[PDB]
Amino acid sequence: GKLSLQDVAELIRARACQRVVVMVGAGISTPSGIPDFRSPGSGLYSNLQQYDLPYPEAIFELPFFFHNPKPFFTLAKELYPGNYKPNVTHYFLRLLHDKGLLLRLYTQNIDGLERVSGIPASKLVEAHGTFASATCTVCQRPFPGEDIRADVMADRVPRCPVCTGVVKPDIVFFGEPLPQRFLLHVVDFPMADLLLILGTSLEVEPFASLTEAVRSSVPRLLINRDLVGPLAWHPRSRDVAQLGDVVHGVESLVELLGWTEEMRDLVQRETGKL
Amino acid sequence: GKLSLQDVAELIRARACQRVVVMVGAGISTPSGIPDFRSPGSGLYSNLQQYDLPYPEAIFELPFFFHNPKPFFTLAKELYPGNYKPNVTHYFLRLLHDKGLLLRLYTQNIDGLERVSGIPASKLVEAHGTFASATCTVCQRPFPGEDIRADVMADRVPRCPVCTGVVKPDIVFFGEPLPQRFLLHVVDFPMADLLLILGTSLEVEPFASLTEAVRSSVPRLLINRDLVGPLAWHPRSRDVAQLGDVVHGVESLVELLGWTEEMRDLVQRETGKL
Amino acid sequence: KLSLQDVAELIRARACQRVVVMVGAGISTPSGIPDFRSPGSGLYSNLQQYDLPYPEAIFELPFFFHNPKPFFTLAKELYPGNYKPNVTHYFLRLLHDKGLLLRLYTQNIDGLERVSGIPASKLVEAHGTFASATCTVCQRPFPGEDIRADVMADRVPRCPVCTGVVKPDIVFFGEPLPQRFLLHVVDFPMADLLLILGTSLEVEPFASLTEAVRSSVPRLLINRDLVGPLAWHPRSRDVAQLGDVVHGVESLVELLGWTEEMRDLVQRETGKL
Amino acid sequence: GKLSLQDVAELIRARACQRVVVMVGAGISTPSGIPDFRSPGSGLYSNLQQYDLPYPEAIFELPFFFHNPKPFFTLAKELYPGNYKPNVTHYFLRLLHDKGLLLRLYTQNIDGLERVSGIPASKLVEAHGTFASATCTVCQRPFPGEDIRADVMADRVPRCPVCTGVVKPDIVFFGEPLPQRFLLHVVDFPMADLLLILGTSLEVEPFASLTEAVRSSVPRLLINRDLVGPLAWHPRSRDVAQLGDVVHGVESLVELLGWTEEMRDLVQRETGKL
Amino acid sequence: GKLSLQDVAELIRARACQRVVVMVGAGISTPSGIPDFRSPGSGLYSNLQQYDLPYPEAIFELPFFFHNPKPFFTLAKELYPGNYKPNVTHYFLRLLHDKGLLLRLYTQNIDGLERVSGIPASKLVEAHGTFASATCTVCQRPFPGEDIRADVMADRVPRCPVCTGVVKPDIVFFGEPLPQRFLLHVVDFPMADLLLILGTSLEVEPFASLTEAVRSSVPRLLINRDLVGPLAWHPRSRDVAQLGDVVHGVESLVELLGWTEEMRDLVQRETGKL
Amino acid sequence: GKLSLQDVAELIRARACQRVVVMVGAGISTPSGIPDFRSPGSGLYSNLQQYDLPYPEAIFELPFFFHNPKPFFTLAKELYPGNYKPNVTHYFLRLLHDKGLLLRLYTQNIDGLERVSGIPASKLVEAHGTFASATCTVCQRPFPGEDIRADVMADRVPRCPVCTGVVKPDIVFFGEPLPQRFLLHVVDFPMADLLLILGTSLEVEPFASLTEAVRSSVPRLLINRDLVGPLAWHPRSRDVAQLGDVVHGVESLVELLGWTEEMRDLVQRETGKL
Amino acid sequence: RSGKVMR
Amino acid sequence: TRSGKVMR
Amino acid sequence: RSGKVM
Amino acid sequence: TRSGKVMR
Ligand SMILES: *C(=O)[C@@H](N)CC(C)C
Ligand SMILES: *C(=O)[C@@H](N)CC(C)C
Ligand SMILES: *C(=O)[C@@H](N)CC(C)C
Ligand SMILES: *C(=O)[C@@H](N)CC(C)C
Ligand SMILES: [Zn+2]
Ligand SMILES: [Zn+2]
Ligand SMILES: [Zn+2]
Ligand SMILES: [Zn+2]
Ligand SMILES: [Zn+2]
Ligand SMILES: [Zn+2]
Repeated sequence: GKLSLQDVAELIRARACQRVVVMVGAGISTPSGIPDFRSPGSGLYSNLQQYDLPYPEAIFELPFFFHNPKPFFTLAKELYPGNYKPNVTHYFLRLLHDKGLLLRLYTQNIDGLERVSGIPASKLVEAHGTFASATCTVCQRPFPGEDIRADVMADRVPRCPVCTGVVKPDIVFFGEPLPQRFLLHVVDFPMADLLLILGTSLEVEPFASLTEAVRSSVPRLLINRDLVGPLAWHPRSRDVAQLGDVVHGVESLVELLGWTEEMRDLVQRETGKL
Repeated sequence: GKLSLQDVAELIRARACQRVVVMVGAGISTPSGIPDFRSPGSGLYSNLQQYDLPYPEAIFELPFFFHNPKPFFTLAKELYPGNYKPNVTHYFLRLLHDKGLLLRLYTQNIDGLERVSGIPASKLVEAHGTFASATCTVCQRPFPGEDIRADVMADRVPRCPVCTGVVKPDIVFFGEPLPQRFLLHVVDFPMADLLLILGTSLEVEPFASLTEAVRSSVPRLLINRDLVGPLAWHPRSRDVAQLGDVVHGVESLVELLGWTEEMRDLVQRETGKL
Repeated sequence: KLSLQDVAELIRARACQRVVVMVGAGISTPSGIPDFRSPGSGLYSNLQQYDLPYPEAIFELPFFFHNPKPFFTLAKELYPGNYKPNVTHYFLRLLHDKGLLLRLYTQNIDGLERVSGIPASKLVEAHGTFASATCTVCQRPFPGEDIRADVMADRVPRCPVCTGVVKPDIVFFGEPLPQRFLLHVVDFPMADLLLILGTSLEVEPFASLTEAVRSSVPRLLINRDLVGPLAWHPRSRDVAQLGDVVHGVESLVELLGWTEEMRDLVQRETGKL
Repeated sequence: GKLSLQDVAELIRARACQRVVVMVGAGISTPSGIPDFRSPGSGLYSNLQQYDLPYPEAIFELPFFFHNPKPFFTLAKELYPGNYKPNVTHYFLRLLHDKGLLLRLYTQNIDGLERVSGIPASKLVEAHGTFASATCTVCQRPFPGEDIRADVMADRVPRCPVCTGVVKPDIVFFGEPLPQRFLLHVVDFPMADLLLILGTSLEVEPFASLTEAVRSSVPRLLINRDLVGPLAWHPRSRDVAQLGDVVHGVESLVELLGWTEEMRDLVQRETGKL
Repeated sequence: GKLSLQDVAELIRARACQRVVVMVGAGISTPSGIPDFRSPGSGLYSNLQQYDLPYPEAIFELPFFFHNPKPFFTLAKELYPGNYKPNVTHYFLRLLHDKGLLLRLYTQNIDGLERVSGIPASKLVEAHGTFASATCTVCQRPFPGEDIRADVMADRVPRCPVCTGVVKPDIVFFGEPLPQRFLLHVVDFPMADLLLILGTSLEVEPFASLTEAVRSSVPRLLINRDLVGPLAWHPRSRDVAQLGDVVHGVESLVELLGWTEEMRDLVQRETGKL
Repeated sequence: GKLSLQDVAELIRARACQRVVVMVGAGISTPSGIPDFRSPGSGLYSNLQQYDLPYPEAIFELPFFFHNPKPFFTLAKELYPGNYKPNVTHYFLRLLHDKGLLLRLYTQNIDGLERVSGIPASKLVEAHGTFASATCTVCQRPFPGEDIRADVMADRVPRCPVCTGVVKPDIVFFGEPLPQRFLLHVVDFPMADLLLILGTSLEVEPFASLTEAVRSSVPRLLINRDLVGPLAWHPRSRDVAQLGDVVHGVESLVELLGWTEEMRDLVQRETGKL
Repeated sequence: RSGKVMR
Repeated sequence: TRSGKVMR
Repeated sequence: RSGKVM
Repeated sequence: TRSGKVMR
């Protein structure tokens, strides 16, 4: 009574699963070349060592930001929309949306590549925020990301046109509440008929517990390097694990679905658009 | 030198007391047949046992609500406007309002029977919230109760027309701040010339302390089963206690006021509209 | 479903010989123990004599260190000697004598379990006791007896060494439960019968202990009401003897066939008091 | 070597310092006759003793305000705009602004004398709030200060025209967040080429750390009664302390700047307008 | 009416007051030459700036101590028994004890001069701890101060003979509970028939509230530079204030008592032993 | 100049380094076959899935322990002394001790292999506790680990001979304070002339900050799979990194030290005793 | 001694 | 140790 | 300002 | 989320 990747594929092709909820992490973005600011070896890391940071995570701490906002904006400059492109996984999720199968996509990433691949914001829950928009720290005025792009690309600290306060990208900092849209989980997970987990161990709350928020009959497909976290600890009969490289597994599923041509077409058009 | 129920009645008839502040609790609504969700023996209690609740009070906890909002909406369905009617006490307060004697009515109840009896919202402080209005958990948009009424009556979880998040009735949950209008006490209690306490022990703060916020010259009339709480612990010279059945005490007071006919007619008309 | 007689017969057959008991205020009101929160008793008035914001403040340390006299008013009223055990206590005692009592968890501070002849080792006094005291300054322990005179003479007991206030080992608000409470970890899995007497079970962590016994273990409730975890999560082998506690206990005693042994015991023990 | 007051004066005259950030406290306003409510001997103190205050600071505590708002409004009545005038220090800061040298002025005072002296609001950070505006405690409606002035001067507790709740001046109470504009420090202190500290030790955070937020090369001039606080514990080479009477020190600096006549003229015009 | 210092003197002379409770602060030790470690001008200060202290109080913080115990032990070396002698205030308190009038002496100082003046430990409540004894930070073994004295005077960090952990003097650090003996106040202040306050404003709790713990009929004599704290805010009819020099005021009280020669005799004898 | 592994070896051979402080983590014990209770695939993991645990870490939580102590004692039975043997790393540390070079060994492990390899308890700091000793949960009586061994191996919950309470191994649970001996770091790290880090990323405080407690002139040698943590973020000139297999790196160091044969003898003798 | 907080 | 973004 | 706790 | 143990 065990399920295969092909079983899930056929479930999707037959539209027995048409309300798919997806949870993704850093694993899906490393094929795009997104540098880990915590890991040594990248130019970002080196550039970050120049400052008086006690540890890397201090970049997402408000006290340090208000002490010195330049490291964070080093990171922002590195990850701002345009510098990096979506890869095959992002476009698979996009195709999932286009065929009317994507209920919601919950992401922990801040590279904003889900948005860049053409998935509408309403299908997204950017749980750690985004660089696509910013808010002034003083007068709370909202700004599109573009409005400060120049300043960010010129290593200048963006100042509000009204009160001259620092304009900060809408990245969620430590201590800050998760975005309001996160609460969509309340309705999304009971409604899901398929749970897709990509490039994340989901060992950190509140995401870990969300894996058990789907109904018991609902298949949970993990495409990850390892089988760890709540899916390893609390397995269900209809769990499917495609262990190994994320890109490889996603491509496998895409083939089993018979979407390869549609996929290459999509990627051609979209890379063409950029 | 003690005051009697009749002394208070005469104070009202001479309108020496024309700024009456009222505090009410669960006691005044049990004659209407409102079920205690905490007590076994009711259909509500039974229905609530169907879920993975550790205890009844968990329906007023936000983590459980976001885990599963269905138990709370079982409660909301039971207590929603229409299912129950006000009794003699509510209409006594209504009559009190009509004769221009009611300064404010502070209620701990969430059955909304004060509103149904025809007391205007401006005269009410619903300290534990209300089903008359709702707020979306995601985008914070306010809605009239009717907007979700249908959903609530069909055991469907109400979702927002704009962002599709859960629309939650404005009931105050544990940990949450009391409603803003509660702060009206700051001006209402020093201004009161009579304090009426009906159907509540008042053992829980911040209500317990409000009984002492009125001036020393102000009579405090308790119509309750027992004499306990701050009025028992800190008695004042002008306190009056009408112990026993609440309905009986209120009817006694109405008779002493000579409002019995106006009352039977008011109940006649209002039950007539319902 | 099981009856009271079924449980009685289970005990008589010694199929249940590791009984764990939980008791509350209900078992002590027939002894005339006054509720300090309720108006109408002399205790309530005497406590009204002081600058208390509310009665419960007698169990708060900041107020105690502000003025320890209200608390010692309570202590004087409830100190060992002033009150006698009733039928429930002596039933629990008899349960101990027949080698059936594993442990008795009590929320009461009247100390009537001890007076009835149940050894300290069989007891878990979850809200503390007047049987022992501790100096608030130098932490020296004292038997309750050592301060009895002072307490009974309306004096605030002071330490013979440093003159700090010697405080009875009653648990105040905010304070940790006594160490012996952790015995529940071993006692409830070992129980073959759970007895709940005279308590609403509204207060944690005491309530949840009712669910710590194995699923096959009968839970017998002798209380006025069926409320708490017993009402919310009922089990197949639960028994509720609702109504007056004394009456229910007496019924069980008859069904056990212990009525005369009980009358004799009460005779001897009341005789010694 | 080590710097003198004249050295700082000359630095300003030489236009080596043209981005001055100023932090002021209660010390600069006592020459205006502003009474210390904490210290016995003032009429304000005497009037405040009328109430059941455990300590003076309780007038800036919300629980006490909602218990009895009258002490606070005694204070508010005393310090409301009009009753007091700016002194030489305030006008020195004004002159600093007029010559285009003032980057920002952070004030701990609530006397609002910085405004009266003619410094534009955009140049001010009133970190402990203001009497220039008020907010209703219930419905959060904003009001100009003028709107409640009459009530405040007539010892009446100002109530909202809409919901009748108490209207409270926008003074920051203990526990409340500092005003948003405080965050301007993030951009103001890295830009400063001179730090001026007047009539405050700046011994309590978050103000204490701000004294170190300026670059190491930036002179810090303290004009205060005593040398205590962060300047005492962590001195920098280019720190200057003008101990003694604040007014005297300011006048000395004004002479050393050669601004004495411009000052006498300015005070003439502005005192003339009042 | 109001009382004078002489009234107190005769109250003592008739021994109608024989249960005197005394509270003292830093002021009474400044005549002994005790350096204020936070204030510049002392050698202790200079020696302490050699370290990475963010603020003076960090010398009494456990995290910093376990990061670097050398600053604290610099302080300890400076204040260790022997380096300083008691003055007239201490010996006045001593005489108060010798005539059997002293119930208890509560001190905030850590110089331990109350003991050196010959006051028995049972009469003292050293609320911030003492250098007379130490405790090992690892195995909690107690040690007399002498045991580590050598180590302290040789700038060596004292290590335990058993487990080699740091042996720390019994000074109360920030966050740590006040000593057990503090709880003696519960019995001491209701029993007091005279309250003496020397060289402290008592602005910080719990001492502040302790000033009001004596009965209303009990006289409170303040000998301090200023009249501030709870004594200023909540004055009582039998309060007496000797403002000015602490030493001079004490000398005045001693003369008025007619103990002056007995005092100089005492000082002669006591200085003789050191 | 940068240092090599061979440089460190030569430093040790010359006893220029004879006060070595060592910090180890999970990495050094995986060659011994120690199962990760968090990772699926071991018999321990399987046995732990038997219980109603929400996540693995709950075996180290007191509320769960007091709810059901059996999972923890499953773990204890698995990791109790005897079931596993020390490897080359442990025995290298042992040889380090025998040659009089080991100042202290700080471990995060609870496998107790440091003790089994023959390192005396006084040289150890077991920061997450140990199975070598146990404490009764009720009366706090201490017991040697062996004393409860039988009960632990017979799947019985060990009970105290005095009060019959559960006797719990001295493993530090989440929320509990670190062992007292941890504070030895205060004296150990300033005294170290060599810091050795084996098999740990040192990502968790308070261990992270300890890497910086050694003097700047003191070499820090990392033998680990990766170069991450404070050693990566804040590198020092005399840091050395032996990246790769821990066993391999240790063997390399042993060869460079010329202790290879002594090491072989030691491991043979000690494996011989087991 | 109370303060006012930074958000 | 690690830091969280808080669920409201 | 820090406080030793009562 | 993860849990720690406290330095006292
Ligand atoms: C919070 O943890 C975010 N901002 C960090 C990214 C690495 C996801
Ligand atoms: C806050 O601490 C303010 N409101 C106090 C004034 C004296 C500035
Ligand atoms: C605690 O606050 C002590 N260490 C301070 C003294 C200087 C009184
Ligand atoms: C704390 O984290 C300890 N108890 C866990 C070990 C398995 C390292
Ligand atoms: Zn702005
Ligand atoms: Zn919405
Ligand atoms: Zn004692
Ligand atoms: Zn309003
Ligand atoms: Zn030691
Ligand atoms: Zn034990």
